Amino acid sequence: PPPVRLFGVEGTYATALYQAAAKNSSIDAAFQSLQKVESTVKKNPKLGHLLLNPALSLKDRNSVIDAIVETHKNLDGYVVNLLKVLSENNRLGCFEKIASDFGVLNDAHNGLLKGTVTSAEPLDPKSFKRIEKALSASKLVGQGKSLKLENVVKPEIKGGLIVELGDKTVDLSISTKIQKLNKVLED
Amino acid sequence: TPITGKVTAVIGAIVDVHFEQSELPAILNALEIKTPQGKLVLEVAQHLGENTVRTIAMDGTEGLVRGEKVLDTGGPISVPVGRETLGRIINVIGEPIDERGPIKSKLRKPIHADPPSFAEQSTSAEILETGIKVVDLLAPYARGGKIGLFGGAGVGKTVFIQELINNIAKAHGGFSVFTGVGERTREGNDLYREMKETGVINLEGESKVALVFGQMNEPPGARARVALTGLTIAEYFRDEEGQDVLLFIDNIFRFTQAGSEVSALLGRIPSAVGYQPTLATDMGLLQERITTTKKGSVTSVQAVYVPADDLTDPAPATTFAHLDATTVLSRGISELGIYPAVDPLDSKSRLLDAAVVGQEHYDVASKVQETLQTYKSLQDIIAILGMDELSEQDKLTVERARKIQRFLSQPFAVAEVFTGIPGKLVRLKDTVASFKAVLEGKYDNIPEHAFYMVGGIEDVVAKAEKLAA
Amino acid sequence: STPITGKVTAVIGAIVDVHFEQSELPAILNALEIKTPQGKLVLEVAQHLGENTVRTIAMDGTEGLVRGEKVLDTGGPISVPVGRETLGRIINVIGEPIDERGPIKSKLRKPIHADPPSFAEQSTSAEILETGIKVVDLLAPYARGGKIGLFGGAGVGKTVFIQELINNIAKAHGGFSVFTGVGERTREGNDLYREMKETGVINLEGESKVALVFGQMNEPPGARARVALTGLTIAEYFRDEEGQDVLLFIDNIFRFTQAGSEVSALLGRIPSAVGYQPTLATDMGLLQERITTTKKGSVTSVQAVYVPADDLTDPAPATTFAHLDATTVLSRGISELGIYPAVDPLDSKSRLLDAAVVGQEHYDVASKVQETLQTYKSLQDIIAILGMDELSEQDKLTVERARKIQRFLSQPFAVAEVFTGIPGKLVRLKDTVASFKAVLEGKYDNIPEHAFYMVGGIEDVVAKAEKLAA
Amino acid sequence: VRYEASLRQLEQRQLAKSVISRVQSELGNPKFQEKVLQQSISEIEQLLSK
Amino acid sequence: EVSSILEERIKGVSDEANLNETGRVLAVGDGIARVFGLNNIQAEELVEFSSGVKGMALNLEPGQVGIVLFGSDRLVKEGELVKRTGNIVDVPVGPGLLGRVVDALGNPIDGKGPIDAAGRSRAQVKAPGILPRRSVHEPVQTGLKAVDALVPIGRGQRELIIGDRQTGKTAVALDTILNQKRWNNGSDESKKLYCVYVAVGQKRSTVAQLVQTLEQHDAMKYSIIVAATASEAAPLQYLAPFTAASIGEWFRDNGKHALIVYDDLSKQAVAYRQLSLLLRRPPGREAYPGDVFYLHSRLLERAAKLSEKEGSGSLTALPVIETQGGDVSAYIPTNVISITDGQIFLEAELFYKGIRPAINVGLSVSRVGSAAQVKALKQVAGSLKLFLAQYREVAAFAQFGSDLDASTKQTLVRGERLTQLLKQNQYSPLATEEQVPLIYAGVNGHLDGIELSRIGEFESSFLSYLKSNHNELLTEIREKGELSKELLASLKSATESFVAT
Amino acid sequence: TKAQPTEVSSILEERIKGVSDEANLNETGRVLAVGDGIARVFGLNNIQAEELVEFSSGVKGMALNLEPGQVGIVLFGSDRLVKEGELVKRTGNIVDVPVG
Amino acid sequence: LLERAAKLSEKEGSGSLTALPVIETQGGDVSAYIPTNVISITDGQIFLEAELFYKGIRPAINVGLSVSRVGSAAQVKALKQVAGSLKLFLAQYREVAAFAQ
Repeated sequence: PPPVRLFGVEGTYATALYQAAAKNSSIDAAFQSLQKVESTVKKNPKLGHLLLNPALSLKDRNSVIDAIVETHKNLDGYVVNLLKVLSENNRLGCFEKIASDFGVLNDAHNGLLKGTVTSAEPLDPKSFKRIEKALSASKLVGQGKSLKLENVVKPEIKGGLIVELGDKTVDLSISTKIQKLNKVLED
Repeated sequence: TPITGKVTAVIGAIVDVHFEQSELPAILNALEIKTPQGKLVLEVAQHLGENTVRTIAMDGTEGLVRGEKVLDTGGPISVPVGRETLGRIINVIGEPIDERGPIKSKLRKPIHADPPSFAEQSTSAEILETGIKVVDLLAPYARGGKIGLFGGAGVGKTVFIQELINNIAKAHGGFSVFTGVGERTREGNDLYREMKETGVINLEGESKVALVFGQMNEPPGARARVALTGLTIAEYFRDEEGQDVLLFIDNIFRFTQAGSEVSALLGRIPSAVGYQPTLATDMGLLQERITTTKKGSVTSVQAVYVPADDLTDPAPATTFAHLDATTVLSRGISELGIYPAVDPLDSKSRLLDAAVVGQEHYDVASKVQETLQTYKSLQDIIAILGMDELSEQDKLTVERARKIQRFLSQPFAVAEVFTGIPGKLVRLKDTVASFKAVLEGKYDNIPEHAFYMVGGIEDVVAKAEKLAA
Repeated sequence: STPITGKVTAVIGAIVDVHFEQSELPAILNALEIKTPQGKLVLEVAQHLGENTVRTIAMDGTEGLVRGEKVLDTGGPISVPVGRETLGRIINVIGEPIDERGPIKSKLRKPIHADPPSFAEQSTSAEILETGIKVVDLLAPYARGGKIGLFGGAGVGKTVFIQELINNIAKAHGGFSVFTGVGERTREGNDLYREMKETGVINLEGESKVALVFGQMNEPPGARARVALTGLTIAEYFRDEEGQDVLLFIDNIFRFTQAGSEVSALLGRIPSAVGYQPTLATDMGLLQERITTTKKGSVTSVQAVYVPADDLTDPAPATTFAHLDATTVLSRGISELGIYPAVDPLDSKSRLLDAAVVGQEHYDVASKVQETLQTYKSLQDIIAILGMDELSEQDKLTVERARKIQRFLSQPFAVAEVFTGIPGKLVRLKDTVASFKAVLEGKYDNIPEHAFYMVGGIEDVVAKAEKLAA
Repeated sequence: VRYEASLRQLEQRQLAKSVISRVQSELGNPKFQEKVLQQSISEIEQLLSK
Repeated sequence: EVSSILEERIKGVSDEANLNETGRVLAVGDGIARVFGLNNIQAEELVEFSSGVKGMALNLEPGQVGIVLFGSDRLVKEGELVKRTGNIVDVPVGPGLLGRVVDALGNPIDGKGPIDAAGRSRAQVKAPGILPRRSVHEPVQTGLKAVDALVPIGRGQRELIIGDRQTGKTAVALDTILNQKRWNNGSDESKKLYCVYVAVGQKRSTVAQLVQTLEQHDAMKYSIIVAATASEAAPLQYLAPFTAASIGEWFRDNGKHALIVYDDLSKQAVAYRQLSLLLRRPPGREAYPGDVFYLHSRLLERAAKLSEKEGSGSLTALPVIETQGGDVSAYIPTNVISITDGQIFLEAELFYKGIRPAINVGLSVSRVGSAAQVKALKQVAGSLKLFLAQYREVAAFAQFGSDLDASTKQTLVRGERLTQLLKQNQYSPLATEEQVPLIYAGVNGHLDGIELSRIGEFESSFLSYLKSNHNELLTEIREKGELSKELLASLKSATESFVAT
Repeated sequence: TKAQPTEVSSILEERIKGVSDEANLNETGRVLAVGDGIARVFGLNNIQAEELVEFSSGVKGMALNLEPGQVGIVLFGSDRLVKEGELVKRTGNIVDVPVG
Repeated sequence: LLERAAKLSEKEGSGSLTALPVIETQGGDVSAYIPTNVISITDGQIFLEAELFYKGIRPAINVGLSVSRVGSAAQVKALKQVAGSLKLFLAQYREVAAFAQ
């Protein structure tokens, strides 16, 4: 089944893959095998960037699939049925896109979430942990909902911090406050 | 910033770049592509995300190879302003295209600027005598005024402007800006030569005029910000130098036209008659940047090459929105041999009034309009029947209107050469007197031809003597 | 079963796409209700876009919609209430009494997606409606069960004409009437409510001899289209189920046309000629066929039409011109002449105007009228520039009769005590045939033109002749 | 009254650019460093209150 | 002082909370952003971009929610977060706007500082029902005789001012305001129309001239000027009537009567045209997407003569569409004509003909009322219409100059004098008590004789004479407002007294 | 990447699940989406041009657009009951009417 | 295309490329986008009169719609002197037959 629909990015194609292999419940396996084929495509960069660039026939594209399963015969049959579709539609540009999306869908199914606490400067690990504690304490990140709060450096948010995840952010920074301060003292 | 990029696409002169680094540009930034064709200036116009912008290209396009480095030179292009820009002909990048060597300047300012606020306004309109009877009578000029010409295909749009420049701008000591958008090179050479000759540009000396000229051949994008460059020059004069200003713009159909071309390519659905959906914002912005402030009341003169003479086309229609006077000129009336060729029932000014130019002036103009409208009404009857089949009262009106029409034929000054007839320029005070008498039919008894192609009432009388001889 | 939960995905005006539960969609033309502080937003299912995502049209406001918002499914075509306990209530599009005289309906609701009855049911009974309005009766008699069409400018007496019909015919005739308002003002609404309370057709106590369905243009286009459909079903309940003949009234059907053109465009369906829906014909056809003279009943629709710039060869009027049985053209010119009704005398053609189905005597008199008027009209052009100095005495008598007839058309109307201030005059069919005949024979060429102005039949014409005389 | 109002406006815009000068002064200081800690502990307080 | 106000401002900011909505800008450029995220987004809500731009959101899509920017492009940057204001658009509504120019978002752009608005309201308030209406009985007199006589204006009534651009297009409306100065001066509050002049698409200089004229005529006090200048955004231009409407509705709701001039809706339509096509919505007929009718209709139907329950407060509307080439078959002009309760066609040719105001009276109609004008004035101008109607036919005969019937040329002679009587110079209205005599004289044919040239002379003198002698008569017309037998006779005698001599 | 009718998520998930709907759907069909009375049917691969096809809604249609993935049926019947996945048997006889 | 045709200056060798762009107007309706676009660039037009072509001027030059805005500053003095402005004169001929009816 869908682990929540991903569409807006033509990720419904990925969703379809997800739910189809979710109904076979071989999603961890699928994800791992997908990593392996994606990695050996990238690690065959000559004609794993230019064989990610369509120009292949029906027969040559099919023979590329045959070459792909020559690369490893452990790959999970559902993403091999997806490969048939991708060969036939000759689509393959959103192949690493599908890998990434399947990953997103997978870790959504797992319920693991990433996170960033963008600042204009490096952010302490104590800060990561304390905010992670606070955030876990907040109902916003419960348990079963993982969070990887990371530092990002982005001078775009000049000084301060913004915590981000799940379309929920807390922005206590200098830049936003300054913006408001200036504006209000221009009133 | 050193936002490296590649030229992902070159779909026409709407190059798309892929800024490799995830460092973000901003809309209305400027970029330099460095080529053996020197720098090429591009202006960021969309961010399509993934750090893949879509950029307007100001300078010429060709030779481009995909995967070509970009560098972000940021913001709006910086023109050079000061009193030492007075007398130069300026490209858009500040380059002297009259080639007086690198434009000496004080402060160099961004092309884009904000339109002065409702609070910043200080709107005033004087009387300004053009020395042209038809102009004075129908549409009295004013200081800070916004004049608009909706003439033909440079059939004498240019001639009209040149005469106005000759009279008004050499009778105006304060700064004046000529910005010529997408106009022919020869006109520029003639103008430049004339300006240098007439000392308005003293070449070695100082000039009380500055000039911006943008050639039609130049890519559309360049023409779009030729205007914006000029507006910056004007703003510097208006604001920073504080001095009294004037501004002339021709051909501003080209400003609109250039915008509509890029709009489609940019990926914007081009609204009715192919004209950009963003036509309104641009026209509005330009005319709200050129605006009368306490800093300076900017007299603007705008010349629209009405496209196929359709004024109901959205571009002339939206021009009407930001004008205070119009002097629509009919190509047909040019053919009739009337020079000025201005349509007289399609001239208006906010300063034509019964106390703004006096009741006597207003009454005089009213009668001229009424007389001409009647004459236009009786065009059917005249043609299908005759003028001897017209009523006697009407026949007098018709004869008067024919005389008035001919009276309006008044030789051009700059184009005294081009017409081949010595220019006739007539004072406003003289005009009111002259029309009052004619309307009272006091001079209606002398050849219609005497009225034709001459100045004031006295001149008509003298030409009657000439005709008599 | 269970109200299928759908989540809004895209609010793009009225077009709102819903993402109904997997493996379960409603069928086209069903009705979705979404519980809101706006009550139930009604979405008429108009497409399925597959993937258990439908594209439905809103009829009511789409403000504050949260994209992701649960959508209950009624599960079936929009079913309004129908009854004889709907009489004397003003009822909005979604079938809710806006005069709020509690829950209307007899015992039934019906879908507004009622079908147009088959050929076998539809049998034309040429029967004669009589309006008592002399011009209408004589020169283009109206017919019971008809599909009369009041083409005219916006309220060029269009409202007045209908009000006069209601004043005379609606109370008079045993059948109910239904006043259906499609994009008409709430100002106009207050006038109609007041006027029909005044004419008592809205019988304040109990049942009225009319029901009202007042639709407003402010409401989104979807409601504008299917206010017409809603009204139609009530009339159908009278026609079919209760058998009862009706005298339907719709106003302006140009608003219906305009609404349909818009939602065709909005549905993505590429607009055809002059920006009008390519599905115009079948929608008109569906409406027209539903209104019928059948064995079950007879419905005498009078549909007001607004004719843009009084130009009816414009495709929206011109297509309708075919679809309506008994066209009538009303316009500014006749209104300006101060003639009540505003009917153009030589332009209007009803279904019946046969040579003996309207009666041979009636026909012959009306033929004589047509010739008299036609002569005046032809000669009008010569007189305009050249003058009447070059025309004959015989011609002049014909012109004089026509001018007298021209203002004979002016017959006061009680519901234009609002307008003219003059209480109405109603003239029986026989009385009209007789009264017009006399004038033509030349028996009343001694009665001034203005003594035909703003009066009824011959008796009245003579009386006003006497009044002007002394 | 007109110049008095103008003088208040003039006073306000002069004092506005003087405010801009204090903003530039604050963002220079290692208050720029210390207020990151203030924002951090404030986010701890807020988010724990969430 | 300024320090104290600033100290209050500094005090006025402190503390904020978690933002549960976000979305990251992607598209940006074309002044219309589309942001990815935002599911909490309630439709039409106002969303604060982190740049500082605010844009309401009019298009929701399961990809990228289309938030129409009010602010500048350059300020917005791709990947910015937008945090939902959480409020559908709203404007402050009250009486503080009386004597105020305001931009679309209700900011005093005249800079008379803050507004004492007694509420905020929403711009999507829907039109009152059939039941909330009452019968119209509230005259409105523009001081232009032709308007009152030919197209009488009530309250809660829509009259569409249509005709060629800037043919004093603004000036016709301003004349109404000036004769409505007399009622405003009058202490009858319900007869005090708080006039709301909406200016869409116009330059600041034009507006500055208008406000100067209004302040000169000191009508600005009761005037509210709602503006959406040429500079101001296309969404803001679309939103400007609807928020103007909200301000009007506060008066209307209170039982107070008010008047809203929507000048010019034609530029509003262009704004919606732009807006819609950069929401990528399919072009409508003439590039104005169909549902523009829906947009306009909801706006226009909020002018209503409300029930006695609602205090009789009637907002009256005067829409203004400046038809280019008198092209009324244009989709928006056709649409509006149907909606409106009158049309007030003006014509340029008649302007050139010297009829100023230049009114194409043949297509000028007011479908509603006659209690929309004074009873007295109804009696006198009864056959003003008839004479004019006869005049139209007669004028046609007169054209081609064929030898007229003496009777037709009697009509022609009478008609001409009437035409000269109607004309009025801009910014000079006329009080109704002294419009009744002029029309009496004309209609009772006393002017028919008086020569056309000296009709203007006569008119001026007649007024002076009535001021001197029959000022008792004027007082009675003012006091009783329906011409009685005694008044008709008195007036006849007075008219005779100055027509002869 | 691009929009394709076989990439419709229900079709796509079955194919990924190693179930290809072809063979079954050479005559029959299943509606993918029916909007505007323009059912787009997946199947009917044994269809002859302008052949008469009968829905399980009893609707009869003709197939003006034959495209590989979809056959754009134009309905002789109504849309009212019709909905996604509708069985469309292929009558297999090109449009004919009694003559005589 | 057009602005590459020029009378150069003495530095550039004074060389010319005289452009005369010949537009084939069907119906000779010169109110039309393509003709007007050219007219604005050009100085002068040479519209031709069909009626005159039939009426034995091969070729037949309409002179109402033939103009040359800056033409006479190219002219040498013999050809400035001989012509005093025949166009003005023949726009008195034009007027005369205009008002003949």
